[PDB]
Amino acid sequence: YWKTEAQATAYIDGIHKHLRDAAWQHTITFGELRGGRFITGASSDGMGVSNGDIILQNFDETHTGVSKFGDLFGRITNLNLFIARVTDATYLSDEMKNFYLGEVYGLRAFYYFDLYRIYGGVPLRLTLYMARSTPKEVMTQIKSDLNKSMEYFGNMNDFDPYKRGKKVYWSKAATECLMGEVYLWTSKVTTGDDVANPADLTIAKTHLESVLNNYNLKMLDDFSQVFNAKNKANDEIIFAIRFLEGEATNSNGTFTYNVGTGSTKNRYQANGEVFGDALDIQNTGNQTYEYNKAVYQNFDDADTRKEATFIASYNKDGKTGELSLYGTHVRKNIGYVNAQGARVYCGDYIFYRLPWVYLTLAEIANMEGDNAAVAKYINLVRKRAYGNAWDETLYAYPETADFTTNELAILHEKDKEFIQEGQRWWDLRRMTLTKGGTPLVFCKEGSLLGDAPILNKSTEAHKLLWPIEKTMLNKDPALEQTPGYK
Repeated sequence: YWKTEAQATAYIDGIHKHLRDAAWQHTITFGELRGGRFITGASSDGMGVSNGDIILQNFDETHTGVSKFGDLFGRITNLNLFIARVTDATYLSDEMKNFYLGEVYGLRAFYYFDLYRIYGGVPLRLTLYMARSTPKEVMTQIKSDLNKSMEYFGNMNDFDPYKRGKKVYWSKAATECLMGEVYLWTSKVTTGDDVANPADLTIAKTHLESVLNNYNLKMLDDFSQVFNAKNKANDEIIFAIRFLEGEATNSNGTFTYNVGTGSTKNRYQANGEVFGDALDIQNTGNQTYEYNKAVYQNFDDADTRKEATFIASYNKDGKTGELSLYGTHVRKNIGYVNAQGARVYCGDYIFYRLPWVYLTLAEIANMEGDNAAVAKYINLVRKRAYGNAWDETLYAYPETADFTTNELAILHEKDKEFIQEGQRWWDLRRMTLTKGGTPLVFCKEGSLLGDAPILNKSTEAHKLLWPIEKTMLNKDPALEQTPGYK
């Protein structure tokens, strides 16, 4: 139905902006909230927090977290349409056609992999009132799409071949990262009829090592520079969602405080000074998402990620003047203050960056038994974190044959490295207490405090997957409820 290069390229831009619009759901709703480290009730700043049912694992046919399969099928159908229209188009160069098709097959895998991890089986729309396909059928499609993505990208490793925006359009590296994520997952996790297959580890490994070796990627010396809105598309980043002042901004202000009406402003900073507007966010913020303060307290003070990620607010004892930790507030990726003095939340949403590749390879190493490589990759990330304070004697991970110690060390490094970057729920589903053993979501060792499992395996096994709404079930008789829910 199209006649020109301009139209195809416009549609590619549109595909990316719709992907931007799903970034909060991908990273925060799906990746973070069920991770066992958010508070509920009133935040430190005084406001009832959002999504409390997701956070509490309260899931059933009237508490579904998101509606309409996360509203992703509209996006998917635009990908299908692009593929149908462009596959035999004669108005694009072979190079641009193949680059675009690489992107669009990659992104169709991306969306379906979120749907598989959240729901298991879902309708397979590739070309309403369609039945859910089985998890195996969905994963077959995901993997077919990833292979087609690589086939189209071929040898084009360039991140920015048309100079439209480096690292903010999908790329060959991004597909390789996704393959690393997908094949590791299927190596370790059974969902319905899609049975864990250790043969997949080798494929994950090859693609992640390719990412390390073939794209000129490098970890930055300064953790904060990774996220800095004035240092975007830097050498550590593989693929990020672009937020741009005057076009689209994100909701990272909701992890802060409300200067207008909240209580944080009247508490204190670590130095004893009144908190006020310590982040320079004016009245742009609220505190409707907040990490349990143990997340902050888990960092050593010599770990630069601590104050890069968080600012703390304190109560001061009326008698003794002693400060006690009260709330924490996320300043990891809150953009900048513009020339007019307004806070703009245009921090990019990074989906893949290099330390993720390292900790993912660490997890593969743990599966192999390559204890030396587990330690290597953990220490690469730690050494960067501690900066000029790095001291192997205090902070280095010593190698060990104990699978559990290694798996937990990798989780706890991801827990520190990837605050607000959408990993922990996935890590809890995927990582296991022992080789071939119980998912960490069912073990007290996976919880923030170490005291009780996030899910009870004997009563809550069905809550690994998310339910769909009663109203949708009533309107669409093709659909069945996610397994095990009433």
